[PDB]
Amino acid sequence: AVTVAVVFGSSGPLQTQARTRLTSQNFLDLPLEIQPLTVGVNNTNPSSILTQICGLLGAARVHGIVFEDNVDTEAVAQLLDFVSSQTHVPILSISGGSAVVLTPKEPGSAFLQLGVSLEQQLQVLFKVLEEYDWSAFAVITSLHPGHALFLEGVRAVADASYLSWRLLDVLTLELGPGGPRARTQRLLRQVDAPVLVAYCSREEAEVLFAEAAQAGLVGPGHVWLVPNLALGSTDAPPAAFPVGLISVVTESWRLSLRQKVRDGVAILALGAHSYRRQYGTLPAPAGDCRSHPGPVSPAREAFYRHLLNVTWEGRDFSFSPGGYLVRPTMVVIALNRHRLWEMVGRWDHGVLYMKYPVWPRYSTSLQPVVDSRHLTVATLEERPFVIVESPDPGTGGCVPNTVPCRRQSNHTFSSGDLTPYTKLCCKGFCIDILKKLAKVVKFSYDLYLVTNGKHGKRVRGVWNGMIGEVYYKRADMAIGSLTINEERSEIIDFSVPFVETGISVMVSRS
Amino acid sequence: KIVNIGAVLSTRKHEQMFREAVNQANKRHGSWKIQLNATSVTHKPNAIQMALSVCEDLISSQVYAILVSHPPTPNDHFTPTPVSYTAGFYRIPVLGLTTRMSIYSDKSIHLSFLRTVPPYSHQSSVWFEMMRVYNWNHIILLVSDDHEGRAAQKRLETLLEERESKAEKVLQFDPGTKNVTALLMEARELEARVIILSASEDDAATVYRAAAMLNMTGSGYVWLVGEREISGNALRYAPDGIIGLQLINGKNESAHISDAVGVVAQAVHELLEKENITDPPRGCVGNTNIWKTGPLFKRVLMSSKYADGVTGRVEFNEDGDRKFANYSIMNLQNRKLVQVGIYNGTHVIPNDRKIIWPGGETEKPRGYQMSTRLKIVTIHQEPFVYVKPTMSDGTCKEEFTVNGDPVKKVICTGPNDTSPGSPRHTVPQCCYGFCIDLLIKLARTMNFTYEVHLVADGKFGTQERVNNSNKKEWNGMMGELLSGQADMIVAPLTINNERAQYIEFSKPFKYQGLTILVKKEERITGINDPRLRNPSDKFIYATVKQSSVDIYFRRQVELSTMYRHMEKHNYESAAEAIQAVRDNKLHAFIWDSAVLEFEASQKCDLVTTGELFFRSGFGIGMRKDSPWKQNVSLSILKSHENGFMEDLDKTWVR
Ligand SMILES: *[C@@H]1O[C@H](CO)[C@@H](O[C@@H]2O[C@H](CO)[C@@H](O[C@H]3O[C@H](CO)[C@@H](O)[C@H](O)[C@@H]3O)[C@H](O)[C@H]2NC(C)=O)[C@H](O)[C@H]1NC(C)=O
Ligand SMILES: *[C@@H]1O[C@H](CO)[C@@H](O[C@@H]2O[C@H](CO)[C@@H](O[C@H]3O[C@H](CO)[C@@H](O)[C@H](O)[C@@H]3O)[C@H](O)[C@H]2NC(C)=O)[C@H](O)[C@H]1NC(C)=O
Ligand SMILES: *[C@@H]1O[C@H](CO)[C@@H](O[C@@H]2O[C@H](CO)[C@@H](O)[C@H](O)[C@H]2NC(C)=O)[C@H](O)[C@H]1NC(C)=O
Ligand SMILES: *[C@@H]1O[C@H](CO)[C@@H](O[C@@H]2O[C@H](CO)[C@@H](O)[C@H](O)[C@H]2NC(C)=O)[C@H](O)[C@H]1NC(C)=O
Ligand SMILES: *[C@@H]1O[C@H](CO)[C@@H](O)[C@H](O)[C@H]1NC(C)=O
Ligand SMILES: *[C@@H]1O[C@H](CO)[C@@H](O)[C@H](O)[C@H]1NC(C)=O
Ligand SMILES: *[C@@H]1O[C@H](CO)[C@@H](O)[C@H](O)[C@H]1NC(C)=O
Ligand SMILES: *[C@@H]1O[C@H](CO)[C@@H](O)[C@H](O)[C@H]1NC(C)=O
Ligand SMILES: *[C@@H]1O[C@H](CO)[C@@H](O)[C@H](O)[C@H]1NC(C)=O
Ligand SMILES: *[C@@H]1O[C@H](CO)[C@@H](O)[C@H](O)[C@H]1NC(C)=O
Repeated sequence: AVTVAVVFGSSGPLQTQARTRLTSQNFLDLPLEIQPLTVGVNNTNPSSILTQICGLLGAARVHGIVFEDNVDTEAVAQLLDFVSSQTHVPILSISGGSAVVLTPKEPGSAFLQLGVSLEQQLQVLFKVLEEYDWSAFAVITSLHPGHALFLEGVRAVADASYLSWRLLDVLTLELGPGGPRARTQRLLRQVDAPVLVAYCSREEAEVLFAEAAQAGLVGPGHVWLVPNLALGSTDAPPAAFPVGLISVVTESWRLSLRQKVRDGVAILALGAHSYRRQYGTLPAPAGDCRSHPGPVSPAREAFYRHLLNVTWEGRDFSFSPGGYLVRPTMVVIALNRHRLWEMVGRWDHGVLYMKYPVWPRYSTSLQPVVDSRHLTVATLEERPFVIVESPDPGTGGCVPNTVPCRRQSNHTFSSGDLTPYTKLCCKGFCIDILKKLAKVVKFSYDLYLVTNGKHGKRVRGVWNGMIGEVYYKRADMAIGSLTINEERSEIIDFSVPFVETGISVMVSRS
Repeated sequence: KIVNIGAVLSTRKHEQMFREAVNQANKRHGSWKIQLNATSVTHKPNAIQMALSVCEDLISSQVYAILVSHPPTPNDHFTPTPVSYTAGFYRIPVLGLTTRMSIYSDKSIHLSFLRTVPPYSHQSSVWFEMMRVYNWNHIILLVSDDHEGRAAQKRLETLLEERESKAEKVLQFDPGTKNVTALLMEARELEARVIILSASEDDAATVYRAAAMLNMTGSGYVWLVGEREISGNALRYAPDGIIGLQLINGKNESAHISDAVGVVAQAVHELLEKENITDPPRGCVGNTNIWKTGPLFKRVLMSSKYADGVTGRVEFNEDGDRKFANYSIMNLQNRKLVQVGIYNGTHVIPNDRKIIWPGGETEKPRGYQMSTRLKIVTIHQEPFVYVKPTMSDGTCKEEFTVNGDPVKKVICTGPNDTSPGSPRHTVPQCCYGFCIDLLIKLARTMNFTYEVHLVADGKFGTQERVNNSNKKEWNGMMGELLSGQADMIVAPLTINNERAQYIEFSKPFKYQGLTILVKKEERITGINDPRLRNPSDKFIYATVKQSSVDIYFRRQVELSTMYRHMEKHNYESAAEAIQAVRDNKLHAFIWDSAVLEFEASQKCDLVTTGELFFRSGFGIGMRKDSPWKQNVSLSILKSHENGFMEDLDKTWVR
């Protein structure tokens, strides 16, 4: 039996404490049924927090400690770093606040924040930007600390980025109490960019969004992309937050607090029981309320040598040497036009799965806006011209000179409710000519493969294929090995043919 | 309207002077209702109770600032760090005046920390002028693995990048650990003379004693550190002639207290006349919110240009640290620490004496020592490189040309056969041939010795995001050169723009092209056959991995499909591919014109087809910015003038 500490630090109602304490002993599903002792600080201050910590340190032989916090505090992470450095104690963080990742850590610390590094979030968001291939983007930050590291990170990613990713403008602004609007609000008014990437705090984001709405830089044709620090309280997004905001978080965002606590306890217990397997011994207890013994424990080193590569219930909860997580699964979340946060994509194992082949740019009055230039493109598979294949599995996505394409949804039963959409690599003669058309006429496009049959024929008096998708307004334009005939011509318009063909009789030479 | 200031000192006596210091403020500025007051404590070895008292005594009181100093026991960042955390919870400023740790320079973790002494990393900027003063270009960096060392390394990297220059290499080490003499050895076979170091006192002493074991104390070699590395045991093991930087104040805690009190009083008066100062949280317990005017007080502290300090102008930098600081240049002469100059900005000023260099000389040594023994790396290529096993006696066979002269052969070391199939025995073997002949000629022309050793992997190489990595990294001889294993390449290497960014190609020494080889009926249509354009299972073809042709087929995306064919059957060397084509395991091989025509004129039974779809040169490559490029360029020019390379070809191609 291992004794652990479940620390509550998000204030809130006091009903949380007992409603978690009775379930603390209800963890029988996990090996070596844990003896968790929980405590909750209703004041959330360094003195009381340290008092509880040191009291539980002197209370009994505890091995691992987990802590939860409210979504708008930062110093508690550093306080627990001090605890785990001075006392050499393994700890874990959950919920808002402490889960924020601090790239520098004291060498003697073992606090091991449970979150995602900022640069990894940048990697995910630039991959998403590649999905909608918006090479033009503007960098907008405030004078909030860490923005130097943020600009270093964006410089590093853009430097490691493949395409000539246009940094339209890198700029820093003043946010907080009031602030000078002169040459800063006018600076906003002179900023000209359709895609913006931001970095600031939660209330800084609240103020900046209000200014941007007051700046006139809001609405369709203006997209924002912000990190986790800017966002907060996904349940309660303020009115200042514009619709169509994008970020990426952990899958546990939607889980309940009890589930998060149980998962943290499970990870701790699995590390402990892996130690128990390999070395046949229970984990070495932690330090004391008073001063520290000195050097690191070799058994604590064993816990830090089997802890970093732990998994539980399908999820590999691996950690980075920087006291945070490495390549976990992430959910790309997006604020909708209903002022609600839902799932727009998923980044897992270096793979992006989005439910939106195109980005919906809803306008101010809660209505979608359709671009004139962007246009739905439909086709049928054909080896000489319409080459379809699986996306490159080694690196994800598609190779160059190839377009991402999709099946004709699954509208026979799934009219667009299947969020994992099977991407395909579409390349060929028709792909090349449509690429040239796009690069000349300067219009976007949306490609998807048609499934309901073949080219198209009036069946039972109604048409099908690309002919159906276009004549019945389900699509805009169709391309492929399409022959022009009158029966095809009365109901739909054709351009001038580009490559001539005809009927032919094929035979064996011998 | 009452004000109070918190102090955490170590002497327990300056505290009383601190009591005077606030009085000094009340004696330097008006009293009125400002009610300038003082509060002081001494930190404890156990920081828990220290922070608890800080809450129950300072935050609980009307304290608007906190200062801290260093304890007599050497622990540094051990003591003040929890304070930096505590202040962060309430955004109150904290002033640490006796710390050289760059960790405190962070604003993300230490929100409201300030220092009037720049950290050890800022010392880098100091030495930045050294090389500028004495015109030193070849600079070698050696740094500990500690974060302070990493910060100093990146700071000096930025500085040297400002002049669009670079250190020729940087090396890292662990603190107080075991074998370090490998680094000092590779420093011996390095090029530079002037060395710069950064470590702890015990670490510096270990480096000193190891370098003394390795004769690094001799003339020409120069070392450069701060004041940490020249104390105690490190000072004892530091040889004479070492140059160091000294703080003008160093340990005058009284001057630091006076200047801090003055600037604090000035900032407090400015805040009071700017009003809306709110109040301290009045206790850690209970009050859980942040202090709103904390950022405002921090920014006015940033702009607090209190120039009336005892140390002169107390000017904060961008990060809130002392800017245009004062230091002195000291030279260790005959066990005496002698000063030679002063530093306060963009220009060191000499004051007295002369620099007694570590080798005991009086003249300023140059920054490098050109090594007349260069490094030769290559790959075995029969048209250009012949490699044979030496006899039991370990020499080359007395094999003479048809004209009767012996072939000039050397002893190139390296693995006995390819590493996966080999037991990884770096067996020296006889090697000779065209490239060998020309390198011997140009060496006789420049009169320099050399060392011959073929490439480890056997592949040419390219930038690649290798497994478990992120940055595209070279391999092959380009990687071996960029690492410094070899200093210049001698091989029928192809010039490409990708290599051009990293390896200095001289003028081409030979011209050649790219073509296709088959056996002995569908004469292949060069690079215009559809049967290439749409790959077939009946026709199998490939090239060498990490090679120039791979780069070419990668650039032309229109050819990418054949590149997709490449990754199926790509070979690793010319011999196996040639035999397989002779065995019809492969159908056609894309490679150099010269290689294919050579084997055809010697082996027969196989023919090249199609024209030289890509013409280029084989040019002798070498390291960037090394002086020898112009010499070898004009040498190969004059060799083309008298046709000596043509004579070489007639010796090797009949
Ligand atoms: C393409 O040509 C096909 C043959 O000329 C023909 O498709 C066939 O259409 C019939 C429609 O009656 C399908 O039969 C379906 O309905 C019967 C009952 O009426 C069921 O018993 C069957 O199981 C089936 O559900 C055929 O299955 C279908 N054949 C194929 C191969 O699809 C249409 O003229 C054209 N069809 C399409 C899809 O383009
Ligand atoms: C070839 O390499 C050389 C060394 O890397 C260098 O050119 C050399 O420059 C020195 C300096 O002038 C010449 O030395 C002559 O001049 C000095 C100063 O007057 C005298 O003290 C010497 O005794 C000597 O007379 C070298 O002669 C000269 N080397 C050559 C081959 O000319 C350049 O990097 C390269 N220069 C050329 C021309 O290839
Ligand atoms: C001026 O400063 C002195 C010392 O810093 C204060 O004296 C202490 O005040 C605290 C709380 O204000 C008490 O808990 C201590 O018992 C006091 N000690 C002594 C020796 O007096 C004093 O209160 C401050 N006064 C003002 C007006 O700021
Ligand atoms: C430490 O610095 C203090 C000043 O902060 C020195 O005290 C005075 O320094 C001035 C310098 O111009 C002298 O003129 C005074 O005579 C000093 N006062 C006294 C009472 O001597 C102090 O001397 C310095 N001490 C050391 C060891 O550096
Ligand atoms: C984690 O890694 C260690 C070695 O680093 C290994 O022994 C262990 O089997 C791995 N898996 C665990 C602890 O579940
Ligand atoms: C390490 O280097 C060599 C062997 O690697 C050894 O002779 C030397 O004494 C060692 N030096 C130190 C400082 O450990
Ligand atoms: C150091 O110099 C001495 C002679 O002064 C020599 O015998 C010894 O081999 C040298 N050792 C090294 C490592 O340079
Ligand atoms: C110390 O630096 C200050 C900053 O300007 C200035 O007084 C001077 O450069 C130095 N002090 C003296 C006495 O030279
Ligand atoms: C640097 O030092 C000199 C001499 O102490 C002093 O005048 C001033 O602080 C600085 N002078 C210059 C020219 O930088
Ligand atoms: C021999 O080589 C040395 C150094 O490489 C050079 O100084 C000298 O001039 C050379 N002598 C001849 C005759 O080339």
